[PDB]
Amino acid sequence: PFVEDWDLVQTLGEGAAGEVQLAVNRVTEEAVAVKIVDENIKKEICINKMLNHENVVKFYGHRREGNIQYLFLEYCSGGELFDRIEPDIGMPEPDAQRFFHQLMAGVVYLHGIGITHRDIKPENLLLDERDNLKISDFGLATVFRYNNRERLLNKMCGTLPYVAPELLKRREFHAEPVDVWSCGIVLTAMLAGELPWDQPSDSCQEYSDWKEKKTYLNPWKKIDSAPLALLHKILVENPSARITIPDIKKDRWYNKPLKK
Ligand SMILES: COc1cc2c(cc1Cn1ccnc1)Cc1c-2n[nH]c1-c1ccc(C#N)cc1
Repeated sequence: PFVEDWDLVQTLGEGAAGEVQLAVNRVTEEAVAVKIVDENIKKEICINKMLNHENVVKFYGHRREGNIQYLFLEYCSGGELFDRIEPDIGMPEPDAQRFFHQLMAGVVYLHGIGITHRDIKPENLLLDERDNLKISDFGLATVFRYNNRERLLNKMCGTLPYVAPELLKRREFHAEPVDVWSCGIVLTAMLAGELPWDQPSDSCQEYSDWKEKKTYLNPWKKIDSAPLALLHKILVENPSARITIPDIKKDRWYNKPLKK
């Protein structure tokens, strides 16, 4: 008895849909995160039911109590990756490499089952009790591969400082290079504690400086040559020339043994 009863003990986050609360089981004391949402929710639930990976936030189930949708998801006691990034500093390079390895494992998993996240950012990257990175929030996610047939995307979504330039310049684009680009912006943020530009467009001076290879400027001047050589391959404007994840796994810094 009472094993199905949950107590809402604290607010974890706030969003456009509603709120995220820490729920504790009355009998077992198990902790879960409950997403309270007042077509978009139906797709999020269907995508979440497909997921089963150690670097993806677990989905336990859903319950509709009237007009309110309750999504039962993994509680990650380490919090957001965002709070591990010290403004204008970043974090120790070995910590950033380990989180980047875990982020790649998660993204490889999603792309392998034909899912694109479309909003990778440190706010959506959570940490469990052992600081294992978990990809979260599949509210903007979509199926880009079905019956081994790829479909090109055209919808404008994500967060401007993390979006790939093809999203702003092209009518249609491949899904996988978009997620790779956002992972490169996350890596920049982890190693420099700042985002390189407001958006990836010619009108943006910081973006033009990068295309002109002015790496003597911030945030690039704070980043060591080995991770910076990887960022030069990820943050490539043409998505067809941008490095793919199998080639990121062969990168020199990606395979560099690091210890604080
Ligand atoms: C342990 O600290 C946290 C833990 C967690 C979050 C924020 C904090 C940070 N925090 C602590 C108190 N208020 C905010 C958000 C979250 C946490 N665990 N799980 C989730 C979460 C899970 C799924 C989704 C979705 N979609 C959104 C959030």
